[PDB]
Amino acid sequence: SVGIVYGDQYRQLCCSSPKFGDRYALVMDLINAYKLIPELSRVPPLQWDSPSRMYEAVTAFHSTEYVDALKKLQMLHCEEKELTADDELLMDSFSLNYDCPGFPSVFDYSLAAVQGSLAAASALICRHCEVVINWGGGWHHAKRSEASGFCYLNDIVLAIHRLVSSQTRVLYVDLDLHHGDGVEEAFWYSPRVVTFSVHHASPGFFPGTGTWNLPIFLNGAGRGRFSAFNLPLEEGINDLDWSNAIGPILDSLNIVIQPSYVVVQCGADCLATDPHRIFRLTNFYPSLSGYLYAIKKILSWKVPTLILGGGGYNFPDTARLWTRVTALTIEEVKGKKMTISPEIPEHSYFSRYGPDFELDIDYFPDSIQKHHRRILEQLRNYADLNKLIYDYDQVYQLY
Ligand SMILES: COc1ccc(C(=O)NO)cc1NC(=O)c1cccc2c1oc1ccccc12
Ligand SMILES: [K+]
Ligand SMILES: [K+]
Ligand SMILES: [Zn+2]
Repeated sequence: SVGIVYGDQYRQLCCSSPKFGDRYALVMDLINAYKLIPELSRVPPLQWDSPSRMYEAVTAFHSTEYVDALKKLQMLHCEEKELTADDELLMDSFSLNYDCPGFPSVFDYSLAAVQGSLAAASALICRHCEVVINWGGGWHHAKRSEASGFCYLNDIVLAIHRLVSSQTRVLYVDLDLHHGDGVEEAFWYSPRVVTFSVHHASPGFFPGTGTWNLPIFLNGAGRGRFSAFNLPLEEGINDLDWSNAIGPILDSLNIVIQPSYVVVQCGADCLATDPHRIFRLTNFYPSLSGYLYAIKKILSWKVPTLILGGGGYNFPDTARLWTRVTALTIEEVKGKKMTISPEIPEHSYFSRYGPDFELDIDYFPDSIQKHHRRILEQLRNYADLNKLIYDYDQVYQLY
């Protein structure tokens, strides 16, 4: 079955942040308005037996002192008094400032995403679900002891850690507009978790990594050498060119790695209508949405898959995309046609989809060959280092 993470308190917490507001409510209510919820298995967020057990789970990646600081930041923001100078310095030492500010629910908000993605991994591990969706997760920038890019706790790293510890190999695919640096870093030294981010990169663009570093392309270290893959793309790319750019890479990674699990971050900020206005992807499902192309390809592998959210700052259009991803996942996994009306159905958030109230977003639509050569060589290097068996020419012919 296809699972999806939600719940009443989960929804409230996922809607409690200043940056993402009620986006999660729009997403889930649009899925509900399209009558998809009866087709999906509800996966409840993980809850713990004690504070100690919760800390044990979160500090499988994050440092104790960072988790302590994140909890204190929440406590301080539930009081009226300003922070002391010492507490400002403490928060600064963990980058709990600027684009990762405090707010009254910052710890509960960030922990909720972890609860959802851990429960999603568990539902895959016990084979209750073949795919699980968590549109409240995907916070790929958070580091062991540092908040980054409004990511406070890295739910992805923790879910992947649960999957590998369940030989197990995980393929991580990051479709967000931004480089998946936190996940890449967490598994930099591990050959068992292969990470692949496609993203925009350019001078001064956040977070700065996932591209040439004379410049060299770093790709992992130690026994994780060659295990971190990146495809940086110039601005303006459309559905077809993005699809042709990542399609052969995805198929090649699946053939060589033969993953036990796939984890996909599906940040919606590549949409042409995202306020970043960098890429020109759509949610169209006949030009075919690059997102839907990638998800369909990944699901064709019949590997247990975790699908996560991430960025996406046009909330109605993020809901438009992720509703289409959710329907596609049902169709591909269950073989059951999901007919989705081109008009937004009436529901509590209907007014957010004006003026036209349609499901399609409102949009009128060499370098990559060099990257393909580089990535194919890295994959050969990864397979050689890890003594993996594979037909080099069947993979080469994909490109
Ligand atoms: C450092 O920035 C990021 C780092 C990481 C990510 C990300 O998605 N990671 O995967 C995103 C940004 N910046 C923005 O989200 C942003 C970008 C443009 C406009 C807005 C933005 O937020 C807004 C909130 C309210 C109103 C407007 C906006
Ligand atoms: K990405
Ligand atoms: K790795
Ligand atoms: Zn992003």
